[PDB]
Amino acid sequence: GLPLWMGTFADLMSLLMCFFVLLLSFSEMDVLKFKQIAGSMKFAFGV
Amino acid sequence: GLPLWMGTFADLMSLLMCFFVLLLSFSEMDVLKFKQIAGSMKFAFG
Amino acid sequence: IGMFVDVTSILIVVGGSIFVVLMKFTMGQFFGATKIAGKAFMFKADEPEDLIAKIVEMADAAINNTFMQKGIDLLVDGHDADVVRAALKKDIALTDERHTQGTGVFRAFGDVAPAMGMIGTLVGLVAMLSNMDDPKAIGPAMAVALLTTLYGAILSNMVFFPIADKLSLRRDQETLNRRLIMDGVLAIQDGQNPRVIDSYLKNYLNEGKRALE
Amino acid sequence: IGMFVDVTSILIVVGGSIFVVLMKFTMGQFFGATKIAGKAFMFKADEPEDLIAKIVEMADAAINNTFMQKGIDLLVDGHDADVVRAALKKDIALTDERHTQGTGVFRAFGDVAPAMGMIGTLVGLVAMLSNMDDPKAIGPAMAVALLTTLYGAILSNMVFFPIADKLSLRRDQETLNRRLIMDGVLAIQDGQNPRVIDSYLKNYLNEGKRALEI
Amino acid sequence: FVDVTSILIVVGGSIFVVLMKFTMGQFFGATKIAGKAFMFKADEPEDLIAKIVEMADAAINNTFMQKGIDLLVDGHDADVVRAALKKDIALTDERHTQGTGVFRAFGDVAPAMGMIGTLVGLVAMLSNMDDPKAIGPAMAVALLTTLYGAILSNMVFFPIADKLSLRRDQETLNRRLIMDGVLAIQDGQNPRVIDSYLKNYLNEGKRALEI
Amino acid sequence: GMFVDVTSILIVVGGSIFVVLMKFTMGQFFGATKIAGKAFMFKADEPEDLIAKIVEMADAAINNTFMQKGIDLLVDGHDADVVRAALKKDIALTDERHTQGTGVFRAFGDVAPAMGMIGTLVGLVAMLSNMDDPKAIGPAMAVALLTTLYGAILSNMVFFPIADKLSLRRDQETLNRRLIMDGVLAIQDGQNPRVIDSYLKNYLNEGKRALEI
Amino acid sequence: LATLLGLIGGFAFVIMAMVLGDVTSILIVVGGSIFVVLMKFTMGQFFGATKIAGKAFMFKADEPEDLIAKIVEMADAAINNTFMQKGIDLLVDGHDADVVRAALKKDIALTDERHTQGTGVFRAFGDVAPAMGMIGTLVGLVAMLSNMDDPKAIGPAMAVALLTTLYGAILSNMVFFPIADKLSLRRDQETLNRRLIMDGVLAIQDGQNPRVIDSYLKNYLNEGKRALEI
Ligand code: NA
Ligand code: NA
Repeated sequence: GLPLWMGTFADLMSLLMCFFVLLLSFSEMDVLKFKQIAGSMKFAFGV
Repeated sequence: GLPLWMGTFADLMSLLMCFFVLLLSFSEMDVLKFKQIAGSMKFAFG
Repeated sequence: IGMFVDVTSILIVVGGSIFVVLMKFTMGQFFGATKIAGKAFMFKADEPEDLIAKIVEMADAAINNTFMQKGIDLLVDGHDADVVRAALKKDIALTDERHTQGTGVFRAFGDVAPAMGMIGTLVGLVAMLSNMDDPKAIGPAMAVALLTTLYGAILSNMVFFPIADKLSLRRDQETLNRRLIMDGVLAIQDGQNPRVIDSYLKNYLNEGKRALE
Repeated sequence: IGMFVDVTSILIVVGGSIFVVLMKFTMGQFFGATKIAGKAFMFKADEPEDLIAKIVEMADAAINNTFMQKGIDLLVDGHDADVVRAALKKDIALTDERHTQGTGVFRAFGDVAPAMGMIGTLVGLVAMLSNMDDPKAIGPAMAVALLTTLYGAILSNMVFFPIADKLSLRRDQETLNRRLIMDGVLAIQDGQNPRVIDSYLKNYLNEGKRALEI
Repeated sequence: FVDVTSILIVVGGSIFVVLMKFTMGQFFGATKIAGKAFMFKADEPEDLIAKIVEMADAAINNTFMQKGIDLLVDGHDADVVRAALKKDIALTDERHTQGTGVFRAFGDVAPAMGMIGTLVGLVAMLSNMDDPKAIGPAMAVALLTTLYGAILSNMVFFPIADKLSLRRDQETLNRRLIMDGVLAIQDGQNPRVIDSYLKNYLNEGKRALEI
Repeated sequence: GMFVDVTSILIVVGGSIFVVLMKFTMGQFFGATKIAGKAFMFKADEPEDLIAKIVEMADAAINNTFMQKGIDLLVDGHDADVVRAALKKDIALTDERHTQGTGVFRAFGDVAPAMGMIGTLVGLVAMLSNMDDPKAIGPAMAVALLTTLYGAILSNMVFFPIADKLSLRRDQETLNRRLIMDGVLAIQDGQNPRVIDSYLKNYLNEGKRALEI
Repeated sequence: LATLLGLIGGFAFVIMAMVLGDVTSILIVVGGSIFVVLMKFTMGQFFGATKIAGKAFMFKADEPEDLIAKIVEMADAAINNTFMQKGIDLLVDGHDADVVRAALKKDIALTDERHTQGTGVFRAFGDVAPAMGMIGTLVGLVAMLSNMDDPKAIGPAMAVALLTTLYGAILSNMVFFPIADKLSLRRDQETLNRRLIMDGVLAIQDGQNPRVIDSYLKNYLNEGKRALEI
């Protein structure tokens, strides 16, 4: 079976993700930052 | 042990956390809303 | 609100764990497990070395321990070997049974605590996400979720599982001590040499976890 | 209130759990398990100490428990000791197997509920992601996914598994009560005094789970 | 949602791993036994008991019962027919257990391939970030992989394995009842006592609830 | 570009290798690799072919290492005890070797997803710590995602299927060696070809092969 | 290829170590793990397990081939190894075969129990480390949320709390569990060596033929995990 602490790990991961959803609920998108992120991720994945 | 659905849940949850961190990396947060949220958290936690 | 969140989280975790466990064990069973845990935590087990010394002391002549007192009472009543051996084995099995049931009760608590933590986290997260436009509600919901997860983890890993492990360790120690008393009483009834039985009982001192030399 | 109620989510969880469980249990077996749970929850088992007093109460003379009712009925009809022993042991085995099957049904339900919660939260996440141009109004969309997961967790941990655990506890209480009546019924047929049986009837009263009480 | 590529990925990965575990002939046999357990119905024990009682009164549709009768007619002792029937029962039990194992293996391998497919889709999307508005919907199709695996791991493969195990238990009960009837027939025992003995098998390890 | 791929491969593969080398020595790992390579590029001898060969020698009285050992041991050792003991010893050696190889690959497949999770956590920590450098979060997400993907692929598509194939090869080799041992015993006892041919029929449809019939 | 595997394993361990090191985050994990572990094992038992692990990691076990060579040397005749010297002294002082067998079996069982206890202690540590890392992460999250002042600090501080969780994993899968596995391997190696020594001592005392006992020793060498190396 799974480790006994995997339930708490899923709990923590969900808690963190929902905190990030809350943070994004009042966020504002930036286009230049998005372009920089896209370029960096293209560089990272060898494209 | 624990049922494997818990492991699938944990993997999916960590995946979603990673992508949401990516989303918020290039997002700008409102400062007034952030101050309100911080005050609410501070009052809730003591 | 600040104390309301703590009260709600403690209620969720502890009340859910208690409700789930009481459907598995009777309230008398739960109180017996609590009593045996308190006994194993507030009392030190008798050293097998002192038991060996006392046993060879009475063997040379041929009593704070209750099992030893019962064995001596059985021996002094002129009973045959089979009856006394069966009675001592029955007492050993009874003690093993109580300790195993207490370990099971606290293990049940241990696996139920994180489930209640997960349930409270899901409740708090749903309340936060639905009430996004009300800042006064996202705070207490986040606090309830985080604190219920933290309380579940702390109770499962630092309270209930270590208590179950301590109960199992005390069960092993009590089983070893009672087996030592049984062997000493059987040797006294047989009337063997004190040195031979002393060596045979000292052979027990390297059994299991006692390998700390 | 309305944030914890969703028709589609509860539909997914309950329909999936029922559909998967019916792949192993017919509808009649499921209804028998539900009847078992209702009997075990709405009724309490007779006290074993109260059973012993009642058995010896009718011994010198020579009624609420149906098992002892059957026992005294066969005693009045005067069957042999073998017939009574076989009938009572068959009834005991039937009750034990029936309770075990009810426990298995509810354990299967509790095992399959959180898997359907995971499936429903995956569906909700897909629905949320197909409609997110910007991450602003995704709170109430994640609400329904976490709601399906919450339904699965609550049903598994606080409804189905406790019922399966209560059914195991009832079986142990029933088994002890069944054995006490069987031994008591045999004593009446033999013709023994009320006091001799009481010496050995209470020897194994604290058996298994009950060992913690003493 | 519906995506041919995602279901193809999940099915192909699960098939590849199972073909690493079992062989193609074993997989086909498991599919055949699952189809026979689904589209057909096992004979009720009551009908079997009635047929054996009728045969005892006079002294045939089930293949096991036909084999038992054919072994009984040609002057064969109890030991040989008992051994043959036990061998047939063991073979049927082994076939059903193997089918259960194949479908269980499919069940535990489906969600891993769902996760692998969704991760591959995520990497492919992150390596081609062009429009922000298409970042959200993208995981949808990627997540369509994982969901499928979960569904296949909880609504198809594991239910089929459980149905196969239930059919295995039912066939074991029916064949044991037929064997007991045959052993009673060769003994020439009275119809009423053997009827009672066979009805004593009605409250088996799963039928007690319906009583 | 290369840095993040090399870092993910480092984390996953190197962690798996380090843990397994802690478990198994390098020579044992190379033996397991040899066993897997032999089981992947060499079809197991068909049992029907073995039965045909056995009845061919039985009627009269190569191309198989166990058969060569059997004939060489029969041509000198007249007693059946030594030959049976040697054949059983070889069977047990092959079974143990295949079991050890399966254990090695199962250990690899168990440890890989742990390294994937560790890499995900490392990438998450880096991404959260920077959160303002575009050139720093691209590599971090690459590391996290690629560690998870590599762990899943290695555990579910490489190591576990290799262990399962090794188990299948162990079963096939055990059945073939049992058939050869039974044929050697029959040719020692001078049994009729027909009775042994019928006696190996239940040997044929054993376990996995029962589905084909 | 052995050098390549050793180098890649060492490099993975090194990069995980520099990821580990930072001082407080590991301190919480180790303190919680120690506190929970000491409810099952005393302080003396914990130090005994640590000593056993250190001995197994620093020192190397004697090769069974050298043991066979020494055994056959003494068998044909009629030692730095402690167990071999003890057996030689026991058989040369004058005793029955049963006494020597009992003493050697008692020592073998003692070593087996010691290594099993060490393995159990380190497996308990590996089981309890991730939970304590997670608890530290949750405490850090609570502190961060109750001291929430700057959005720019939401990211980094979060990464600090999650750091604790990472350490737990890095300690569970790469320190404690490998140590327990190495302890099990050392237990198997020492059990094989001591069984070989006992068989050789019995053969020398009983005056058995050197060839048959040598073949017996090879048969002993050709089993266990050692089968993969042949
Ligand atoms: Na992503
Ligand atoms: Na990931």
